[PDB]
Amino acid sequence: NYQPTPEDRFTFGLWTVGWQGRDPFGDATRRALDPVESVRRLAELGAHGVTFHDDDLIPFGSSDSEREEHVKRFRQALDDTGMKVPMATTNLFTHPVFKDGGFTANDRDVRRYALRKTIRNIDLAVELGAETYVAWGGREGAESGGAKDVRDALDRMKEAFDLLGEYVTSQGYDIRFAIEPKPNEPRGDILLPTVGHALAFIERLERPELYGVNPEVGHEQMAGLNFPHGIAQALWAGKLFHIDLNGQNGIKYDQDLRFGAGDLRAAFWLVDLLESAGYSGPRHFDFKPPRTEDFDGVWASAAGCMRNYLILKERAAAFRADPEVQEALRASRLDELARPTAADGLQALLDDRSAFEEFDVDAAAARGMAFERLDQLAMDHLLGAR
Amino acid sequence: NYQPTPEDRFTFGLWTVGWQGRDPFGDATRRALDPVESVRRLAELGAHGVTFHDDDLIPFGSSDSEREEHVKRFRQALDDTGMKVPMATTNLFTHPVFKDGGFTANDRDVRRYALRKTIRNIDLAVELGAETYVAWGGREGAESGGAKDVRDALDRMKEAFDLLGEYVTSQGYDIRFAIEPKPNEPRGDILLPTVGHALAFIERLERPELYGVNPEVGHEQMAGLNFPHGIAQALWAGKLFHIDLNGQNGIKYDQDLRFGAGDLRAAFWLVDLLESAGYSGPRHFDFKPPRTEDFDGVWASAAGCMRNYLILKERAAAFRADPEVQEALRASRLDELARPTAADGLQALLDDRSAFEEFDVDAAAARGMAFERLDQLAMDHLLGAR
Amino acid sequence: NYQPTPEDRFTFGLWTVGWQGRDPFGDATRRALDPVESVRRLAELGAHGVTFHDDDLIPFGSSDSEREEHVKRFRQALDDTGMKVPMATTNLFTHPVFKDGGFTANDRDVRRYALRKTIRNIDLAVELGAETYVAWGGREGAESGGAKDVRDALDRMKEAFDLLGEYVTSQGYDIRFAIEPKPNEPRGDILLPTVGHALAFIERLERPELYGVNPEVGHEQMAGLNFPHGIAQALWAGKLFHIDLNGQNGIKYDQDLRFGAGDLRAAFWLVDLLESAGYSGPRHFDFKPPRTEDFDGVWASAAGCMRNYLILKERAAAFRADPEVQEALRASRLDELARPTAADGLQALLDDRSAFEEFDVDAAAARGMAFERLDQLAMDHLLGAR
Amino acid sequence: NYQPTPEDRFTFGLWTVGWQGRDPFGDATRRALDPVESVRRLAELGAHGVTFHDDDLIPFGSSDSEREEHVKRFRQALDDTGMKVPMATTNLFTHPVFKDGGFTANDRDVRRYALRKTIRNIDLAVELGAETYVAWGGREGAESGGAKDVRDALDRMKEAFDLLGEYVTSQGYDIRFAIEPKPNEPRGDILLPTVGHALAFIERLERPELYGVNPEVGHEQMAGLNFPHGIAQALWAGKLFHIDLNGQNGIKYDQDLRFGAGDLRAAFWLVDLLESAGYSGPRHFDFKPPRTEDFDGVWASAAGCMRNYLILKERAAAFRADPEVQEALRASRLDELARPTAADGLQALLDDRSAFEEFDVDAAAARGMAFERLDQLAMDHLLGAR
Repeated sequence: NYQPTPEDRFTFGLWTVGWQGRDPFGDATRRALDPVESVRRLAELGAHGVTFHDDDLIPFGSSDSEREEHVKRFRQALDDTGMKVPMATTNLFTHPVFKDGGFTANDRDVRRYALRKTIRNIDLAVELGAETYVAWGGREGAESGGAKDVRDALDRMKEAFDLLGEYVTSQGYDIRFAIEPKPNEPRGDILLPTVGHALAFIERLERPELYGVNPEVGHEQMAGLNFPHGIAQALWAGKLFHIDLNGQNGIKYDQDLRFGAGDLRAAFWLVDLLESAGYSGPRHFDFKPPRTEDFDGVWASAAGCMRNYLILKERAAAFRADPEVQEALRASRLDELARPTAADGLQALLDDRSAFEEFDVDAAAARGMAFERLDQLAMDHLLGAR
Repeated sequence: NYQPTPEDRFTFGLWTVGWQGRDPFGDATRRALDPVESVRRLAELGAHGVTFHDDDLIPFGSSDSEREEHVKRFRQALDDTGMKVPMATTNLFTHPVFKDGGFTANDRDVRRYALRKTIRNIDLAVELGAETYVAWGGREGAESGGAKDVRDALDRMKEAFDLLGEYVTSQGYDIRFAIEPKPNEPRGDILLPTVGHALAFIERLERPELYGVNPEVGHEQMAGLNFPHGIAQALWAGKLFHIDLNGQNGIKYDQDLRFGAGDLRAAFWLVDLLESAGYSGPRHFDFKPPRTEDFDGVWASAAGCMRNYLILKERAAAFRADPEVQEALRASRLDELARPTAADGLQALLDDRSAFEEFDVDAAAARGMAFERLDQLAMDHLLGAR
Repeated sequence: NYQPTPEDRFTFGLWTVGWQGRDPFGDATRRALDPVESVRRLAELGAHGVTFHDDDLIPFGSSDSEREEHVKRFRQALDDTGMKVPMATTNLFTHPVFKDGGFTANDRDVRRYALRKTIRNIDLAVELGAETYVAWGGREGAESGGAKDVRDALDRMKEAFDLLGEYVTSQGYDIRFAIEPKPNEPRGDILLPTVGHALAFIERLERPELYGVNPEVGHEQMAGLNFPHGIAQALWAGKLFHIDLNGQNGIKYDQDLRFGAGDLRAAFWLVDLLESAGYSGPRHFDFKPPRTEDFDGVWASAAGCMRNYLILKERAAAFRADPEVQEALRASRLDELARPTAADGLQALLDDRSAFEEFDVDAAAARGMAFERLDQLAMDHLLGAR
Repeated sequence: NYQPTPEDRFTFGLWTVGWQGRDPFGDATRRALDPVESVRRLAELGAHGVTFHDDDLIPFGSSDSEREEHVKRFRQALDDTGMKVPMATTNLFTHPVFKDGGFTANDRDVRRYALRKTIRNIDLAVELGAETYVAWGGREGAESGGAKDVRDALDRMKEAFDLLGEYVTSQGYDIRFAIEPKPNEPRGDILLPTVGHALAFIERLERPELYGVNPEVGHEQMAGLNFPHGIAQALWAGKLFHIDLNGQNGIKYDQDLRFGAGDLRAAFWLVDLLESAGYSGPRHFDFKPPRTEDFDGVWASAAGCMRNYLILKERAAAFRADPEVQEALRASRLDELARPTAADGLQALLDDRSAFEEFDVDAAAARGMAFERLDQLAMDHLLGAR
């Protein structure tokens, strides 16, 4: 019954199950978790792998020798379990030095430090086998309009990502970058606030082929946007390098609920899209077990993430396989949407009286779309009520 | 006393001051305006020009004699007043035939009709002098997840815009296209919901140089986004072809308040940005005088749009000219933000011990950013307490 | 399979299935529906009854004779089907005379007219057997801060509802009032914007026992609030006289989706609460079949409303009946929440060292709440995956 | 030059200027402030007084010697400066023991401990001169629908507040309670989420005269609500015991910006309302200097709160005094709104043919409301263009 296996490619950040529960108005409720324990317990739950910020694995300010010992212990646990590390990222948001940003800090010396800290961890990520290096610019932005010249900040952002691309190209690394957009929190407004803005920015990088997006369910929903629609545009662009799964109740603080909570119908359509499109990347959960929970609740919440994905996968597959649903899709002309509008070309369209002078507007306007019957078939499938 | 004149390039849609007050819960409160009267009244208020949807000028279904008569009357008003027509657009949203979209309707015959209706109005727009042709895909989208395959819809949208670019290129027209993003309303979710999504889409068109964005204040605010930040990204990309100005109180239905209402501070930072950057396009008001108003109130509301822009322009200019503000900008290191992070190059950065091995993290972290003093100077200037 | 029956007390407004599809940016897509047809078709679907605004049943401006004929036809259809009319309301929002409100219009003559129009329809509602008279003040409010003195408007609101209470008391009618709060749309902000504000206002009426609330799913979700939580406070207060069911995707324009769409998990917890608490009033659907639909889609959407309520009722009943769920509720101490905190009294609490001086804060802080396991049992039940 | 003085009754929480900058994504950026220093600095800026949570003054877990020493130092600072303490509150949200609430924790022993912690601090508040005791139930609520039975929780909340009212009555204290509503954060949904819900709850307490509200600008705006409208309802009910002033950009995480930031127009209408109505309580700033700031920025931010209130007070006074505004208010019939609708009584209204049979609906509907001219006069005054 909806048991995950490592072939499902479910992954978790060390900082997810390891979140000690410190929140905007509260102290930690759980003791710290050894990454070695997280690797072992996630393996037992059926996960494929784990991910990390540099500072999750190596305490900030560690000597080279302490750093080697921390990585060695972690690698031993990976070797013992067969767990993978498909993605890594840099923490450029917790330390006070990054209070005005890393790559777009107004202070130039901070921008240079942020790049050096990142480059060091790209090397570590490559040693551990990561295929994707995520950048979440949580401190890039402003609370007030005068504090940040956004055109200059975008220049600095581009410069930073261009330098990082030069680094991985010069080193011959087979790792690619994924930009994680977020609209706000912790800054009043964050730069590159949605999947759209990030995709647009990537097209102006010197080596755009090296960069994609890492969209997160909750982040897009914090702007009230349709997450499956945004994922569709990322897939259409060839840029869905990674994805972050969790739950969110619309427009409020970043909740990081387990996947399936929040907007359940959006989670269904998301899984339908990922599976139909053949997305082959990690299904990464960037969530936080609520601080009400003890460690039994931590592992229950992590298990729930994977369970809900697998239930939704089954229901979406049943929906698509149902001949009654296929009939409803045809009745609603979803198949016709895939036909080119004018493969006959511009001149033929202009010459086609059936497209204007002889187009029966009122007859076309009278055609029902049959979308409600289609959506109720989807609801029936989601709820197992067919 | 903040009197607008045609040099200010303020423009209005016929459908703005001409809105009869119908809403989904309410019947019209004002009689219809003759476009000729709107042109004359707007000219008397100091406007530079007007804009139109095809259906605002030419009643839908008009014979070619009626269409000719309507255009001649409108042209005569333009000739009498000296009013310009810098922009036009197609109504692909009011008539029931467009209830599932124009360019991305599931029905192919509707997609072709939408293109032919647009092409006809591009010709008229060019005749009347428009430099920009706006596309607002208000019916492109869905209420339910199964109703629209967004990857197929993006293919159809690209095909449509590619054909339009072929048309203008083949005719030798100088006009360019501006895509108007909106996140929702009237569809549950609209395709290309933000400036970012539209900018990203444009980069995948066959002739991207022919396309930019027409962002609207209220649209981006309906997603909770920072409108000046989005305009900055459009300017950074070279894609701010046109702009729609109005007011909105954050995340709720599309209010179309007069410019300056809604988020007043955001309006200040917007005007500062447009004026600083040297934006030279129309300052177009896409707003609706509330239906509480008679026609005296319609013209007061239109005059208020321009008045508020001019007051804000003065305050932003005073802010930037103030020596105390120039000092505060230096204190907050806005000058450092404009400097390249690493013009010495990647290898020099990697070899620079001051950027990592010898970087004093705690000394850097102790530096205040002085953003609050800067913002209070901005507040003082906005409110005329400076 | 989830077939509704009239004993389920499902009701629909004439204006729901009869919505012709005119929306903020679009003309009607469907012809008008005869109320007699709506009564017959809703009866065939298993509905219990219908509801009406005065102007839905009797065209505004009808003579007494036309009014009698319209009501007679409608009553004949009710008599032929056994359908009931449990609720009625006044349209004080469509006609331009109400553009600044009915009961709180700034113009005093309009306020008096609004009351007379309402009183006439209370008489009709009583003739048709309505137990609840709903008041939705959709035009009560403002777009700008100077337009409406809210303290004076609340005085006028109270005066109006007090007069209506005097009327029903003097006539000896066994009908009660239900105030429908909404936060915005069509006004920029509406007076009494949530269930809370309406409950608070009712307590200051002269005859509070005559007044309750008619909360609507989407209305509370347009403020981002938790609809089941608000319903719980209404039930706690003894004030849930009626309820309006539909769907809404969080904070945007009022979508009026069919019940079950929008926030599906919130719909589950709502049905769980209504059924557990023993709510015995109508389950009224105030929804609009989307304008994409023909009349087959209208009736499908209406059927879907009832179907989704019944599926959710089954899943919530299964959840509560599951001994594993009951065990999880006890593990999370939901039963302990029902114990009085200090039925021993204030003095005993102050004297109880176990409540302060000997309270082991760290032992209590270490107790997990087990809420995630409980919520995953709820998810499993909702999706039929137990 | 808008200098605050103690006559203005501006107050600040120790936790405001004392916020060290920790957020869920970030470590502290400022060292801890001695409350004695905060009292002295706030006095130098012109503040009237300070407020505190128990835990801000007395480190949690302090012995009675340490508690005594801390209170004496604080009192000495109050005596030295003349600063008052008009309000105090209990911290029932930071410590992990409160992770499921204080008064509505599922565990009864926690509910009793929360009450005892509150009662102890009521005694201290009264000793230091507080007239208002605030309760912000930041942990009362849930992330999931099964975790909290809201009807039982409201019973427990009423029981707690009833006991507190018995305590103050039994001791003969003059202090009154003010409930601070908030819709979410740190819980997914908080109980009593808005001013309306809190006002409604108070009416069901045993001694309702002892309880009012402490609304906070940002809290109501986090639900998209109109804060001046909510304050008007609290004033109408006689329940505005205290008020918390800050800034917020609509629906997103709790930003706690300085007052005047966020929604500037709403701040103008708020100050107009408080001053017009003769509100005589503290003007309390519950804000956080952003973590980008050093201590010079902390004091600049605090000074800016008061400066912005005073500028707005001047502009609102100028608006109301302007003869042109008095004319515009008459043109918009704000005077008619203050007149009773039907002081002649129900029977006279029913018998008045001018209110119905002879009411000229279309003549009434033709009247403009002149709200746009009125609002532009308000804008002109706010911006000092008048």
